[PDB]
Amino acid sequence: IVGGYTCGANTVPYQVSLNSGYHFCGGSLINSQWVVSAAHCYKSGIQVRLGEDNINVVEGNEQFISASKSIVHPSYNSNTLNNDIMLIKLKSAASLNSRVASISLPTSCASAGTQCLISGWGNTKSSGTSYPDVLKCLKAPILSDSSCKSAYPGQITSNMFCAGYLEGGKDSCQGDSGGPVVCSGKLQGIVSWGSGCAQKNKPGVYTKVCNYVSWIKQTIASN
Amino acid sequence: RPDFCELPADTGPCRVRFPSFYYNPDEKKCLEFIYGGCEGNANNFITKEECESTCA
Ligand SMILES: [Ca+2]
Repeated sequence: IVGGYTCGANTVPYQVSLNSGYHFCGGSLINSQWVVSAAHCYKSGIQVRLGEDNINVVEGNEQFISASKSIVHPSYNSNTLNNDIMLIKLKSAASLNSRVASISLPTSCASAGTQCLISGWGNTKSSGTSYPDVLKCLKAPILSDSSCKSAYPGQITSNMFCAGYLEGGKDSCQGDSGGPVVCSGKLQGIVSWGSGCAQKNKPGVYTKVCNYVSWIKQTIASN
Repeated sequence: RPDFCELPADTGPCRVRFPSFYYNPDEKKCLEFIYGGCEGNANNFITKEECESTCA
């Protein structure tokens, strides 16, 4: 997250860290045994880290749980990043509490201009590399499809939306993929891709979660 | 040494964290950059050793 602020420990209790040795992606807890992330975050052998704030120091509220299944969307296209969503089942159910809590799935899509909370442990610099110990947060609006398509000609499918600031300075970044975009208490987006970070006219591009709510429900019921 | 050693560091569009190395000609050494996991270019090494071996 570039241009954000320190969230405060466990203030975003649905935020998880995906870990294959080190933190590489975020994700969102949607119930005690399931996590939503990006399909491009797929790895075998992921360990999910819930209740994190400082990912580099065990502080006492964490739950580390192995992924038993990681299910990429069946229409995921790695070339265009169309359908960039993945469901991760936890080997054992998490213990839900005030620091480890699920986030609701949408019951309608969000509209442009709606303010969202985007979070993660990704790079904080638009020019350079600086990874934070603690969870970073960014409030950003959803952008109009025309703005998104103008920034990224021919690249934006109906399963994507842009969020951020066309003037630059405030964006998600590498290390944030798969993490949440929450709007009015609903998971509307997943960190997916962008051209650079926090660059002018290059806003973040996010998987449109409302297009997948049946898939999520059916995948959960089926596994 | 291959032509790609001259290419700029390219994180690519994906927003994953993959620690990587690229050859920087202005500094005449291999430096760290963060690769996002997709696309990018050939100036992209998992190890500093290979980066130096190929480009330095
Ligand atoms: Ca910790």
